[PDB]
Amino acid sequence: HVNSMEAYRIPVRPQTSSGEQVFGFQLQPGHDSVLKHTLLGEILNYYANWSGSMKLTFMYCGAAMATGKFLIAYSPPGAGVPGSRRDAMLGTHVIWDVGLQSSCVLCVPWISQTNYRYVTSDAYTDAGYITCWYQTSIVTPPDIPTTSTILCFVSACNDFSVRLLRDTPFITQQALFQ
Amino acid sequence: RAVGRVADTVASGPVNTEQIPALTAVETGHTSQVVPSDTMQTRHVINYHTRSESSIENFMGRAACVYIAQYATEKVNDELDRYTNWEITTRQVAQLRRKLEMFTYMRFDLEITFVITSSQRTSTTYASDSPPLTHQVMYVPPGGPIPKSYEDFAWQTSTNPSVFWTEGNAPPRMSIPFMSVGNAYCNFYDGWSHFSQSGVYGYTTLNNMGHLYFRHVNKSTAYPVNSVARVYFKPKHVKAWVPRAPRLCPYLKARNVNFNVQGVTESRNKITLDRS
Amino acid sequence: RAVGRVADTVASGPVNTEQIPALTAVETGHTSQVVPSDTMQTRHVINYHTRSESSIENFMGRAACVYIAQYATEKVNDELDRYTNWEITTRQVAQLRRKLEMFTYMRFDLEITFVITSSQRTSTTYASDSPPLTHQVMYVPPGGPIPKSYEDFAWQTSTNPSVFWTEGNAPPRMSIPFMSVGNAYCNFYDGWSHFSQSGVYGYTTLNNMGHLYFRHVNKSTAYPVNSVARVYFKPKHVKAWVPRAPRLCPYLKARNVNFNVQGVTESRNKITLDRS
Amino acid sequence: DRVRSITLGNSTITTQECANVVVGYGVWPTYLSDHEATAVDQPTQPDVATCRFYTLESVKWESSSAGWWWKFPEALSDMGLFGQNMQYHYLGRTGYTIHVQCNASKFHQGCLLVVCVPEAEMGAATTDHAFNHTKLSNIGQAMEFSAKKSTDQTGPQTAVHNAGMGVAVGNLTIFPHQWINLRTNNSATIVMPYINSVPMDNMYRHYNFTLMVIPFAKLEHSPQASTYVPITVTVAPMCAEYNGLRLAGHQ
Amino acid sequence: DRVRSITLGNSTITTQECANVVVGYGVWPTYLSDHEATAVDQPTQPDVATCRFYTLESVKWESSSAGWWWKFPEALSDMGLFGQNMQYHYLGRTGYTIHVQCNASKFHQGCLLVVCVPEAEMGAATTDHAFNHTKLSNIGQAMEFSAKKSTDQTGPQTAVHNAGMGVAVGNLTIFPHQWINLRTNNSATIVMPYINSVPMDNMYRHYNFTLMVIPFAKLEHSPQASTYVPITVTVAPMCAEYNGLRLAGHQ
Amino acid sequence: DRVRSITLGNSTITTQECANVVVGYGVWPTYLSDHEATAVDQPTQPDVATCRFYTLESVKWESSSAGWWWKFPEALSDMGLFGQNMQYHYLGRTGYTIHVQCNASKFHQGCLLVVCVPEAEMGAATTDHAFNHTKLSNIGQAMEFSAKKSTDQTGPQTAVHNAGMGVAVGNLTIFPHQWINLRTNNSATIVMPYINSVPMDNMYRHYNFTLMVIPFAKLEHSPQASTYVPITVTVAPMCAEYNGLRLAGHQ
Amino acid sequence: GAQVSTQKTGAHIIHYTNINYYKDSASNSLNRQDFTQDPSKFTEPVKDVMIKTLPAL
Amino acid sequence: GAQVSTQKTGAHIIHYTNINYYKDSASNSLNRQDFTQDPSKFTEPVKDVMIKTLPAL
Ligand SMILES: CCCCCCCCCCCCC/C=C/[C@H](O)[C@H](N)CO
Ligand SMILES: CCCCCCCCCCCCC/C=C/[C@H](O)[C@H](N)CO
Repeated sequence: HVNSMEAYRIPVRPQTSSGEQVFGFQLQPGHDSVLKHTLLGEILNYYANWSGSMKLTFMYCGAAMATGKFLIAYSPPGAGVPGSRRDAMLGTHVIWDVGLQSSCVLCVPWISQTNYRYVTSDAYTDAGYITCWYQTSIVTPPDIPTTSTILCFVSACNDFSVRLLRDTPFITQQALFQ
Repeated sequence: RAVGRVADTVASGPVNTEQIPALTAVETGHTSQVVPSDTMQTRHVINYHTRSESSIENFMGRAACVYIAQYATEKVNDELDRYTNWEITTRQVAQLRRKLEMFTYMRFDLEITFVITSSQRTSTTYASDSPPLTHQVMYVPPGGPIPKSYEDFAWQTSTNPSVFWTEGNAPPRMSIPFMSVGNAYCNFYDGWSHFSQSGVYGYTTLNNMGHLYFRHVNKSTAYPVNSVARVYFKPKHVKAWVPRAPRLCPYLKARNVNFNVQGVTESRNKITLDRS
Repeated sequence: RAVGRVADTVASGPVNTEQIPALTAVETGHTSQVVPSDTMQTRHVINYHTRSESSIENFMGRAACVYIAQYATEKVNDELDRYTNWEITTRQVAQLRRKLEMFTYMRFDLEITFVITSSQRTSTTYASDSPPLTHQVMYVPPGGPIPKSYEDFAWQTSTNPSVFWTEGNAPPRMSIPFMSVGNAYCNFYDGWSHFSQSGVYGYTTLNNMGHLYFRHVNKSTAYPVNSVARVYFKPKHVKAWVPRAPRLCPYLKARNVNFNVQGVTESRNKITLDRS
Repeated sequence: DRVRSITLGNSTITTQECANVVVGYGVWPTYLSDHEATAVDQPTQPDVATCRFYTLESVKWESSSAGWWWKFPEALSDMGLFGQNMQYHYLGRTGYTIHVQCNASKFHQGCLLVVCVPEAEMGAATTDHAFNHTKLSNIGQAMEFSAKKSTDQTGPQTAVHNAGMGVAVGNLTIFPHQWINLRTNNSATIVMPYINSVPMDNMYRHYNFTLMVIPFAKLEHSPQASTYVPITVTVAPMCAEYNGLRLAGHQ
Repeated sequence: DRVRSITLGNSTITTQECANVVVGYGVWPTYLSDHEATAVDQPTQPDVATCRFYTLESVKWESSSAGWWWKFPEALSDMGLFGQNMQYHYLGRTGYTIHVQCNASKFHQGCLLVVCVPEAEMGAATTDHAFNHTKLSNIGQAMEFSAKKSTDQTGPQTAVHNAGMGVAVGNLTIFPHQWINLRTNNSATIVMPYINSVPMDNMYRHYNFTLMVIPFAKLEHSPQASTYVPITVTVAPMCAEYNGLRLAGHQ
Repeated sequence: DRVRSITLGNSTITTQECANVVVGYGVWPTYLSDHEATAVDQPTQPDVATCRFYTLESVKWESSSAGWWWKFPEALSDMGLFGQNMQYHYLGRTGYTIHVQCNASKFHQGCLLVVCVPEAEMGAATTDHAFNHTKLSNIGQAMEFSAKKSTDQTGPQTAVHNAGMGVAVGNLTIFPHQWINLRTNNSATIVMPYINSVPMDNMYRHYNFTLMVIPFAKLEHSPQASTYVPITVTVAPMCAEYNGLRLAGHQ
Repeated sequence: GAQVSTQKTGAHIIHYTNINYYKDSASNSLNRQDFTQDPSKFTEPVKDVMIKTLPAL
Repeated sequence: GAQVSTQKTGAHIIHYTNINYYKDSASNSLNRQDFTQDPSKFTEPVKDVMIKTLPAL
């Protein structure tokens, strides 16, 4: 899916039972494969330390007649991954009601014991997990396609800072370009 | 609060309002300015962090090797000749090229530093006694008379800027002002060189910076010696405009932006996480 | 009286009092503040002595060798390779390690100085003539692209801090600020790296300072030359907290505090003294 | 307006079609006053670790669904540190922010009454017989009504038109309520204060209020629309305080 | 609000579901200042015969559409007196009002990124080979991306996830952009200023910016809805001025 | 004087032969300041349900006893709501009131050092081998030293004269300490502040300090006196606060 | 012509002196201490102002 | 920006000058002449004050 536009398209559909998971990834904005080639992720790979809160914006790209609720949760890294929507309702979360405003922002707060986390990941400065769950369902009228699309956007907040310049582990060369 | 210092977060309590800071519209082109104080209860934190390392002068102001020039005290062929040259460019190395190509137009002064090192060529004998080698790095502006050989008259450098350096001392260094005939250095040029939309496509037509000629000013050695001169560019007094997307694909050539098609990121096996 | 100057003793005469400065209680955790003026008759002495040498900046502010790095101009194996590296740590040498481990948390700026020396490897012949050797000491921050070989692209050092030094001159020296992601350098960490109390026990999980890569930037020599680079750390602007007990036992490893059990002090034959 | 954002602790509720907020009997929840207390020891007030949103399991709404009920504070007996504070304390006291949410479409139709009934003491299905407590309410399970009468030998009378209390189900609109009409309404939020005849109480031997969700107009739609609509209940405690610390209960 | 009216010259654009207007880098287009000019001759400024709206041909949006690009000012080379002034002058300078418009229904779904990329220098499909200029952009034709890679011997690399520039297509949101989400958005208007490193330039040998229109969420609908949705691009020059009058070009 | 009363929460300690109170490094425990915090979310502070006295199991003091150690906050992992708040939170921060108590007689003799060592990182008994965490400290069990060296393949080096840290045991009197001399002293109370290089920390992967109790003069008495003397440790958290609420840990 | 400026120090003898030696301003050192910024050209470049609390549409 | 300070001399032409050359405070020399101290955190860290002349218990 990485060799097409299918990589950006988070699929949702009407469900048979509620509380299933939509997606999930570790909050490693310079090391995780989901976030390290984004525009925020590429700047952080020039640096060794990062600090601050982040903004995950979501965008429902389905039909205007389709409704839905979602729970997007952030978990601090102590207990492990949340295993259900009951496990995810205990951390920092937001319930998003899909309506006339197509977008919602989950603000990931800086909950750390150090003032800086590392860009290349380690176990001392682990930042936690981001998961999304069906709060209710997708309910549509007839004559509408089943699968819809959600787009996820990342950006930094106004308390974000980076530190300790380095070379990025993304560009390589074996000889001089002639 | 000082310039360059990040913002504090304010103490926020519970809400039940008709205000909706979490709900927005990406379709407007607008990035939402949501603070953690808007969507959850926070405490008052006095943040003392600074954006020092992230400035354009601090991100760019480190010297990076841009060319490795090779020349000898005895000619093998015209690649290992007595002298060599280099058309001045920033696109042959990949580390500095990716940093400059994050912007469309830049405007900076330069510091050029040379790390020249010699080595004795492989021979059947090495036992000699030679005086210390001295090198010349002459800059030729675009359109000047270039050295066509060793022992040339063009190395008289009466109006071209030259530098001389004996091995053993500190590395040579000079400063270069902003040299473009426009108002900024163009990292990208979406166009052609001829008015009929033909010729050369790309940024190559906007790069006329001249050549840099290297030699040994010593006449001879007892046994041949190969030299290598590394060229280090550090940009200072940097302005930059129109920030570009970072490059995904590695480079193939120095005069093109040509690439091989690659995926947008590295993969994983499924879209969820599955533990407790 | 100036700051750092010791106290004078006051003239005291005979006493017959209900006061008892000699009698105290160790059970309270209190160290008694008894002066010689309290238990015997003294004279007035104006003490001019100072506690200059005993300051934390003066006790720590001397450069100590922390690593000996070896690399050659011709590879024998990957231990005597063209290049070498060192994970930055203070625990491989015992003199600086015992001085730092008198405190639990410290916070200092650094001075790193290199004493690089070369020597000609044992051969059947040595009669050559080589240009002066130049070395590179590139610092790689935690998570950067490391040199996988000689002739690597990662030695282009466009954003990593590098230094270049020709043999014969003064030793190279740079200054390093306080680099921890916490508020102090932890000399000790009583814990684990994973939340399940497993993985790595000790201070190793709180030491992510990066690597230090060494090479010869000269391409070749006529006969192979072995180099040795000594790394010297001098801490400056030092703060320190929670003073530790000094270590009795010698060290065994660099990543542990593991020891062999030893007695508390050296012995003697009896508990008394027996002459006149 | 139709938009509303409720933030409690580290949790946020957003709604784009909100009717309004019903606040109790006109009273906002608050902590107990000094001139109304009885216990003398200092209370504990975990302000954000307990007064946050806790969501329950969804229930499938069908055409033949009669309704569901939840009894509180026993519905949140295992929900984080709200459940850990109930076990270690003899007394407790809290108000709630109940948020019921159900979206369908512009092509569905239905209406749900959402009442909060204080002291909804239920009768027995088989009379002259006392019933079990796990039939009244499990720990977070939605106990559900029936369309006809119940003949359970140890359960409540779950006929929905009598509402389990021997009253008319149409007269429940004196208790604090909203409606979720699928034509216009997406969710329904009720803020309940603390209602009791004593200032604090034990949170195990007493169900302080019961949340009922009852379809008055049943769910019907075309067969080619989405046949599954869930009803999720998200409840936040408010100004929760506790007294009487001892060992973990609850017998 | 969602309504907006843009009037330039003898032409008007009306929109009933407008998101907003994105204005460039926060800069409105204007004429060149006296302390920034280089050429000495008097410029010509046809204020209403050139700074009017010029609409291009529609493109059919399908489910398997990868995207389209237009390169400017070469996209308007024959559009009235804007095209006649390019031929007779050596230098030119202008900002634009790009207006992309696509309506479907409340029963369709899709999303289009509409970016304006300054100096969108494209690589070659077959490398070690220079490409033709008519494959980069014809005079008003929409040059279109592909879902997979291109093996054209004299064309650009039209794989859409690399955007022709060797970058990630997801990172194009630093350039001035909007989105057309069919759920909520009808059109998208971008006002671009003049972006160049020189104050005026030749309008034939240089593509100053490239307008890309890329489906991020693809178009899907029921088969019994309208299977044809077009995407029309209407572009107005703004504060266009010219210098260096000679014979008609453009070689 | 020799009398002292310490009241924290719903618990009181009385002592009739008190030496004094040792307060840390001269610092009383307090809550984190706004100019020193890093996390942005609101902390939770259960003031009396957590900052109360929790007593551990007694240890039998013998003539051949080498000593015992407890590692904190892992020694109170299951002690009421202090243990429930550790499981639900990523970060925590607290100071302590350690109270060690041991009475014998006017006919017994002995002396115990009671040290609080911050970051008492212990070496391995069998070297070139990493040890298990349950040998360092169980949940409330007193881990005990030995008179001679340990040859445990996965345990710490429990020889008491090296104190597990490779140092001289006589030099532990720089850490905050008291002595229990049975001739004069009944108990020993130490108030520790929060000592760490970070303002908050995780309370599972890190032992912040270790309480050691070491007989310097061994217990000896007549055989016709009481042959059993216990040593009880009562610890109260102080100004405990938490951050990072998520599901119950602790992996 | 000495410019005494403030050194880069942390937060909880702090000055340096600079003399310019050459007659060209391109010969000068780097401007390390200039941390000015305004990100509203990129993050919020819309014509009508968009308040956070109000609905965007 | 010259800081003239007192040199380390004995007890029974005594000043030095310092110019800071670099823009970072970590580039500065050592703080050799700071002899402040207070040992009551370790030697007498008890809650109630203990006068020497009075009995400790
Ligand atoms: C022997 C003395 C040598 C003196 C060296 C003078 C050479 C420097 C003069 C030209 C400087 C060109 C600077 C290059 C800038 C880049 O090409 C732009 N980023 C791209 O346009
Ligand atoms: C070629 C240029 C070399 C530049 C050298 C930069 C290397 C220094 C950066 C890291 C400094 C780490 C300082 C180490 C502190 C100790 O580990 C602490 N006492 C223990 O945590």
